[PDB]
Amino acid sequence: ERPSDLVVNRLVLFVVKGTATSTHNTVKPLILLEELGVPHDIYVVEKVSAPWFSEINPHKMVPAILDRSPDGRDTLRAWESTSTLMYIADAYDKDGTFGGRNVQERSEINNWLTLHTAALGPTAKYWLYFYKLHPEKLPKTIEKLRSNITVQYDILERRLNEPGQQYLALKDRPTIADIATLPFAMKSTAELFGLEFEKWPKLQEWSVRMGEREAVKRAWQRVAGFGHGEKEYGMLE
Amino acid sequence: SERPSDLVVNRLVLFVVKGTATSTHNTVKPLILLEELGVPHDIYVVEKVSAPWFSEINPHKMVPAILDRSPDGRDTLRAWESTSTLMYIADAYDKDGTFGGRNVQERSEINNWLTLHTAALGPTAKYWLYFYKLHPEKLPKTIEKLRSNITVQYDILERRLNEPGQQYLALKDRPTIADIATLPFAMKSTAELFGLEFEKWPKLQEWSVRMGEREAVKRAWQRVAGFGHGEKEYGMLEA
Ligand SMILES: N[C@@H](CCC(=O)N[C@@H](CS)C(=O)NCC(=O)O)C(=O)O
Ligand SMILES: N[C@@H](CCC(=O)N[C@@H](CS)C(=O)NCC(=O)O)C(=O)O
Repeated sequence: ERPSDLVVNRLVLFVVKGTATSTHNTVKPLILLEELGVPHDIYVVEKVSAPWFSEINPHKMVPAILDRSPDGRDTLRAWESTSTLMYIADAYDKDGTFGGRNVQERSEINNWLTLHTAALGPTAKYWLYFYKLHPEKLPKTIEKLRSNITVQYDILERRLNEPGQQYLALKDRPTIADIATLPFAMKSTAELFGLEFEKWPKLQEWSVRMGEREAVKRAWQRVAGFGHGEKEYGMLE
Repeated sequence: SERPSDLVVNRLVLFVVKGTATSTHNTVKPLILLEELGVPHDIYVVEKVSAPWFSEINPHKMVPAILDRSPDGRDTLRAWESTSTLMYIADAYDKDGTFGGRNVQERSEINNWLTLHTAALGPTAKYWLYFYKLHPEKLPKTIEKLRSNITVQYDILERRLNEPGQQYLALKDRPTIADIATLPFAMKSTAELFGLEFEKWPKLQEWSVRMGEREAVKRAWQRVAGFGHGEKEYGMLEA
């Protein structure tokens, strides 16, 4: 049984209470919702271990999405941050502004999106797990994961040093590849990993360029505040 | 840094390495979809993924990678990361959405189960193999935790395949690029390598056999094992 306040009249983005370490994945779909101006609700999950939530996301994490299918026949779900970006782009990015307009654009977008999904994303998550959450400290494992993060920054830096390559996938504009990468490739996160972000200057310039976008600013503000307003958990007003 | 003499792009070129039990579980993924769709393609066996010319194709310096002609045939494009090679082949060659998804509903579940593999089981399996075989020092506590995380991913797949009529991971009716991406890390041989009893996940085992019975999957496994063991060891294989 779902909570009484969980209804799907539009896209519902599932998040947790905003903290330094709880927002770096949930901010990704929120950035794209803000960029495209998609109507949406915010549901603050008290416990991702709740049986009702595992029916939405079997991996028992945020972000997750419930939405009405375009024909209204089904309730659709998206879970895994990369999948939430793919879903929003499919349903709402009509012109492929962030999803890609043609096979050539999508070939590069999917390369840099998947690189984050498979390499930096999971490496960063395992680094955080062993550094903070694992009952035993395994410094040899932590150091190897930190080393792997620097290799991923090296790859992103190489790409952004190519002539006229202002963004990761396309030269001209940011895509879901850029949105997926940003939260794990910015000064604050680099400092958490114990890295000097200035040692990747084109990657830092790129992170500031993305950070100056109004949709990205709004997304970061809102994800920090969720659960700290008038309502702590459930459907926000 | 100059491309080898025998590297030309007159059609889709799939970059692989010499076939072994632990060198084919990512390269087999695009090869399965190519065989399912009957896409014309060449095979290029890379001797050293560390070679500068190869890093210009895949900056992550791994297989699989693809070079192909653009739709209009005037330009060359690239796909790298196994999940990206599946998304590209589906975009360029699966116009009926048989494996890529025909509508927003289908693609929502395809992308959920494809991304779950790309983010969770795939990278966890890769880290497991790295610490087990490749890392200069054995870290058994790390290896054990990664092995435990694999069993959690198996539990999720088992739950999905226990749902009424859910014959495949994403769609009830047919396999998709989600199923193709998952199969190589969710079959008896790979489970045995991880030191797991695959029988503990009966619906997952039944699914792996159902996928394995497909003629395109049989052709992919037989071919990927042989790359680099034929009359030509490295470079562009003769079709
Ligand atoms: N692979 C997932 C990871 C998401 C993730 O790590 N979410 C955290 C943010 S706090 C979570 O749900 N953790 C809550 C918990 O398990 O306590 C993605 O990229 O979406
Ligand atoms: N995340 C990548 C991983 C691919 C991967 O692990 N590739 C290995 C398989 S052998 C590789 O290229 N190794 C080169 C070598 O050492 O021969 C994907 O899913 O495509």
